[PDB]
Amino acid sequence: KVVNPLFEKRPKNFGIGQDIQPKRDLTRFVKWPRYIRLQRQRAILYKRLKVPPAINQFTQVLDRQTATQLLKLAHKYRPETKQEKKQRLLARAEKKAAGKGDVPTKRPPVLRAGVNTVTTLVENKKAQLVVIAHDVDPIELVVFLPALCRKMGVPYCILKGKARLGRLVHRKTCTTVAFTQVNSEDKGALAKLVEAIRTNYNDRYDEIRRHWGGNVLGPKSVARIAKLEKAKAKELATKLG
Amino acid sequence: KKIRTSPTFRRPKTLRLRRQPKYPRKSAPRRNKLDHYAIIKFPLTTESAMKKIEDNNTLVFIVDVKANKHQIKQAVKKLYDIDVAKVNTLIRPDGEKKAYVRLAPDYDALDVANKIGII
Amino acid sequence: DPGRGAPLAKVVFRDPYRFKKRTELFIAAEGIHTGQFVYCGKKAQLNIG
Amino acid sequence: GAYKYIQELWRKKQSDVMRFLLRVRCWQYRQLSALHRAPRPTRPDKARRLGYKAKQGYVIYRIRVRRG
Amino acid sequence: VRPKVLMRLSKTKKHVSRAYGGSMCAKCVRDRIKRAFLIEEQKIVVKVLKAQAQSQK
RNA sequence: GGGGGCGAGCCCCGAGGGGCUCUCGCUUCUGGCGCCAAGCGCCCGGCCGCGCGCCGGCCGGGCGCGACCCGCUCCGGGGACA
Repeated sequence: KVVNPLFEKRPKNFGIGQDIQPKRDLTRFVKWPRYIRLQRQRAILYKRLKVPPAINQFTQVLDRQTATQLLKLAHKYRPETKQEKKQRLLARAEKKAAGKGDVPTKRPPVLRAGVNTVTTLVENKKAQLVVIAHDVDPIELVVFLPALCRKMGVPYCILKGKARLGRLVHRKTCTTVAFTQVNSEDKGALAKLVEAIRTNYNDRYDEIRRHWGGNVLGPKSVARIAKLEKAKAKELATKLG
Repeated sequence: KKIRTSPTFRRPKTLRLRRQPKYPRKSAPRRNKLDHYAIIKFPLTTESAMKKIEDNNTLVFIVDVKANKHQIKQAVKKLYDIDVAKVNTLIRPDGEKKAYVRLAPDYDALDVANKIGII
Repeated sequence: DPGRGAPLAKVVFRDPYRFKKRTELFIAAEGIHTGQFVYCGKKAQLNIG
Repeated sequence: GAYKYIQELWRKKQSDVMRFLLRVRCWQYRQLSALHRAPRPTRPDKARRLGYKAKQGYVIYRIRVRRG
Repeated sequence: VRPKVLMRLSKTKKHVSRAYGGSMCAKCVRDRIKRAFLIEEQKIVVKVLKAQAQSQK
């Protein structure tokens, strides 16, 4: 035989007064530092308090498939890069006087990055689609701007992440991105995205502005309210029906 | 696949580098102003000190106050090429240190006193 | 204990999470002797100390 | 530009949106220490009008003073 | 002797060749031995009676 | 929240059992001891022989159950008042 009867089972009783308790998962009860507890119960306060609709309109975020299609369309129009600026200057510097180059010819259309440029070319109505990051840390930069896009008739969408919105440009953060000019090979996909965004944000801006949101209690109190409601149903539902 | 074992949150041990300076703060290191010549000032020509030399195989010296017994031992061994049994120090009420340098018994004290000049 | 008319009792428990004998300073009731098992908790029986 | 919109947005402090923002920021700044370095201006238009140019070297602190 | 002399003394001058030797007297040692044994045997008896209660009801 | 049963009861019951509320996370005759896991399952590396190698023997390791899962305040007591 390959088995040995010297192998005792010797189980442990993990009860009160019994053998000692194991090093189990204790992430629920860590004394977290002040910044961690502050940034957690700040989001808890955003869940509790009656958030006004001008702030709560940024929880309505454009979904996964349309977000990836919009990123695929914006990747065709991402601006130039550090030292690609230098290549673009050196190519025209060699084009200036080698083969009779006057250079008035052509510049490619690029994106926009700042809220100043975005608001100016929406007030000029030179925009076609305005992308807004939902997670700007001062919200006062973009509160008026969805309403301003609805007023000027420019389609506005809201995406997850100023990080991945600023990865379109070669920087860290970016809050608004405007689509000014698109090519004829991408104009159909641009019109499809404009239709899919306008049937979500612009057409029901009245429901967005009237959509108050908040008063979401914690689960420890929601379970207590549900227990009291089930107790009231148990006390008076079979007395009648 | 990572759980908090302890309920306390201690600060994580992060990597820290060492001093790899781009320029030295001083141009030259400080020269040794505690040399073997400057640490031993003079011997004593007291009759009591000469009786100590003639009887107990020692040499009496007057030393700067910032000196160790090891410093006086290596100082005598460096200056006069003589081995030292022990160094026995006091501080006079004048600011100077007095060192009774007990020599090894293979070398005489009166002969090395004649070498250093005192009699 | 000085400044106190009541005698204190060193009561040693075992810590249920770490292997260590935890001691406590209770006030012994009138009738508590040494070598006595003082229980504590919700399921404890109703007797003195 | 957007700075005038942010300017009258910080002017209209009595509206419900700015009262909510002042309540949340007042809680968040009370739950910190008495003096701490902020990495970016919470109110960039007022910071620019007083002289903050967002470049290397201009630092801002946030500080609590008792009232009365 | 003074407890830093125990650093200087030999090993057999500090304890006695016995379990719990040098820290507990032999009467309390043998009482602790028989106490451990009798509480273990009564736990065996309570476990046998509990197993018989499980087998009956 | 339901998996676990010596269980306490309800409904259905084909008497195997399934759902529902509770008891618990299993210790009270005694001045003993109790930590750094047992057992099981799934894999990995080196050596030797069958050679189709997740096959067999030796030595060394990893993961999960054991120690349930999901959560948004560390638990309680106040609280729109001190």
